[PDB]
Amino acid sequence: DVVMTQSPLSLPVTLGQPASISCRSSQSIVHSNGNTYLEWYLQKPGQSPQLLIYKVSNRFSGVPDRFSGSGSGTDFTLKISRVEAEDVGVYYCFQGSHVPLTFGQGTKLEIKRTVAAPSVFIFPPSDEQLKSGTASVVCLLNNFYPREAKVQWKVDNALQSGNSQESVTEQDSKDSTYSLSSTLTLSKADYEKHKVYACEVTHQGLSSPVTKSFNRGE
Amino acid sequence: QGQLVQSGAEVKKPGASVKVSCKASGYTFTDYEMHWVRQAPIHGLEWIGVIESETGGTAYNQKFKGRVTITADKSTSTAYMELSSLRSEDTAVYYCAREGITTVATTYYWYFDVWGQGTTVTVSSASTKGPSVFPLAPCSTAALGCLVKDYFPEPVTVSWNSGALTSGVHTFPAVLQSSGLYSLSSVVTVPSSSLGTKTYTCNVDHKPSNTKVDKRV
Amino acid sequence: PWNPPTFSPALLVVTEGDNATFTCSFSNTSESFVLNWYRMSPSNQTDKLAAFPEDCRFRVTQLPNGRDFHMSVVRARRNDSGTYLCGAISLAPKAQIKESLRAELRVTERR
Ligand SMILES: *[C@@H]1O[C@H](CO[C@@H]2O[C@@H](C)[C@@H](O)[C@@H](O)[C@@H]2O)[C@@H](O[C@@H]2O[C@H](CO)[C@@H](O)[C@H](O)[C@H]2NC(C)=O)[C@H](O)[C@H]1NC(C)=O
Ligand SMILES: *[C@@H]1O[C@H](CO[C@@H]2O[C@@H](C)[C@@H](O)[C@@H](O)[C@@H]2O)[C@@H](O[C@@H]2O[C@H](CO)[C@@H](O)[C@H](O)[C@H]2NC(C)=O)[C@H](O)[C@H]1NC(C)=O
Ligand SMILES: *[C@@H]1O[C@H](CO)[C@@H](O)[C@H](O)[C@H]1NC(C)=O
Repeated sequence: DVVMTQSPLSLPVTLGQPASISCRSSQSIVHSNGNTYLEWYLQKPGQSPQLLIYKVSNRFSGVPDRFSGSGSGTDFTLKISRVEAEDVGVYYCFQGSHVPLTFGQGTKLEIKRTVAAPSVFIFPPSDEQLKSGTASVVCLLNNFYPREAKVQWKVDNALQSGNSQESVTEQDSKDSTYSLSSTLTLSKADYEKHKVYACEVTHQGLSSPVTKSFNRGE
Repeated sequence: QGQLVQSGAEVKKPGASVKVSCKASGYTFTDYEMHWVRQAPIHGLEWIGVIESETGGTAYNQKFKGRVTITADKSTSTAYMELSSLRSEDTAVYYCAREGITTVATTYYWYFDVWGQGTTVTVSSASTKGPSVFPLAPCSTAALGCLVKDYFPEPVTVSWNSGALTSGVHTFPAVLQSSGLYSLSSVVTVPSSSLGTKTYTCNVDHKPSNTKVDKRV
Repeated sequence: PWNPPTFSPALLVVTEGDNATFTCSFSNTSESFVLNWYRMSPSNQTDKLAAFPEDCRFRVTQLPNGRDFHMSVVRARRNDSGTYLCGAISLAPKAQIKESLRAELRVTERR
C-alpha cells in the first residue's frame, strides 16, 4: 500500500504569516491514465473533511486564493500564503491513483498566540463521592498557551504515577487558549491515609512551577 | 453538490454487527459512486470501500474485505455499510462520500467533494449506565465544576443554570477509564464576590440511560 | 474515452438456431472492475443481458488471458437481431464508465 506521510504533525502559525505542509508518498502515485490524483482535505473542528486541492495543484471551487498546491514525484506541498483564523483544523493529503486509497496521518494547524500562563485550581473529593468508596482530586489549568504543560501530583510530597488521567480542550475560537483538567483517581482507603494533596504545574508562561494544595479535612 | 445524511450513533458489543446508511439528495444518484471512510485516533482516515449504484459493483480495502458489505438502493438514493465481527478497535466515526463517475460526457478529476456528517460507532463490552454527578468546589475569581463519572456510552450534555450561564464554561472531552466507563469534568469561572449571591447548578443529561440530574454546587 | 473496451465483430450475421459469439476485449489497469453486456432497446434504452463477474441464453466467458471475453447468445432467435455493446465499469482507483462501439447482430431465416 502507498503510505502517505505528512510533515509536520503540529503547525502553530501567527495570524497573517505563511504556512507550509509537506506530504511524501512511499512510492509514485501516477495513475495509469497519466494523472496524479493527489488531494488535500481540511477538517475544521467539529465538521466533516472538505476538499481543498485536487490533482496536485488545482484549487477546488469556493476555496480562497491563499491556498495552493504543488509537487512532483513523491514530494508534494500545501502552501497557505496568509493564515487566517478560519484555516485551523487538521489537514490531510490523499492519493487516489492506487488501491487501496490512502490518506496521510494529518497535520493540525493551530493559531500561534502570545504566551499565556495558566490559572490553576484544585478541588478536593466530595462528601457524596467519598460515601461511594472512591476519591477523585481535580487540578484545573485554565486558559493557557502554548498547549504543552506538565502536571504532577504529589500526595504527602510523594510523586504519583499511573493514577491520573487528563484531558485538554480544543483551542478556543475567541482567545486561542487551551484548558486542561488533571484527575487523580484514588481509593477512599488510600485517600484517608494521607493528608496533603498537591498538583505542580510547569509551563512556558510560569517563570517557576506553581503548586495548589489542600489538607484532607481542613 | 447536494447532501448526504447518515444514520444516528450506534453502540454494539464486541463481535456483533452494525449497519449504517447514507441518504443522498440534491444530485443525481447514479452519476456518482459512494465510498465509505473510517476515522479513529489509532488509525487516522482510512478507506473502507466503494459501490457503484447502477451495477451493484463493489471494491473493498483488503483490510476489511470479508467482513464489510456495501449496498446501494438507487430507487431511494440510499447507500449502506454493514460491518460484521466488530472489535473494540472498530470504534470510530464512519463517513460516506461521493465520487463523480468519469464518463464520455463528464470528467471528474477529484474524489470527495461532498461528505456525510459522520456516524459514531462504539464497540464495547460495557453496559448502559447513567452518570454519577459530584460537585467540584474549593476547600477575586473562583472556579466551580461538576465531575460526571462512570457513564456509558457517550454522550452526555452539561449545562449551567439551565443554559443561562455560558460565559467561562469549559466542558472537557470524556476519557475512557480502565472500567470501560467514561468520566468527564465541566468547570466554570465566576467572580469570588458571587459565591454567596448566586446559585450554580449543573444540568447533566444522559439520553441513552434516560438520566437527568440537576446538581447544585 | 480512456482505455475503452472493444466489441467485435462490428457486424455479425448468423442463421436462426445457431450460436452467435461476440468478442469484447478489455485490458484492465487495476482490477476493481465489472464488465456488462448490453442490448440497446427502442431509441437508446439499455438492457443488461449479463455481467462479469457473476436469462441463461446469454453467456459471458472469461478467456485464459486477462483481456478477452466471449459473449454468446445460445440458439439465436429472429428477434435477437439488434444492437449490442459491452461496457467496462472501473470502481477504483478513480470511478469511470467506458463503453465499446456498438455492434450489430443479424439473425436470418433458416431454410
Ligand atoms: C451452442 O451453445 C450451447 C451451450 O454452450 C455454452 O455456450 C457456448 C457458447 C460455449 O461457451 C459452451 O462451452 C457452453 O457450454 C451448446 O450446447 C451444448 O451441446 C452439447 C451437445 O453435445 C452438450 O454436450 C453440452 O452439454 C451443451 N452445453 C451445455 C452448457 O450443456 C450447443 O452445442 C451450441 N451449438 C452449437 C451447434 O455449437
Ligand atoms: C486485470 O484483471 C484480471 C482479472 O481479474 C479478475 O477479474 C476481475 C473482474 C476482478 O474480479 C479481479 O478481482 C479478478 O482477479 C487480473 O488477473 C488476476 O489478477 C490477480 C491480481 O491480484 C491475480 O491474483 C489473479 O491470478 C489474476 N487472474 C487472472 C485470471 O488473470 C489482472 O491482474 C488485472 N490486471 C491489472 C494490470 O490490474
Ligand atoms: C422473441 O421471440 C421469442 C419467441 O418465443 C419470445 O421469447 C418473445 O416473443 C421474444 N423475446 C424477446 C426477449 O425478444
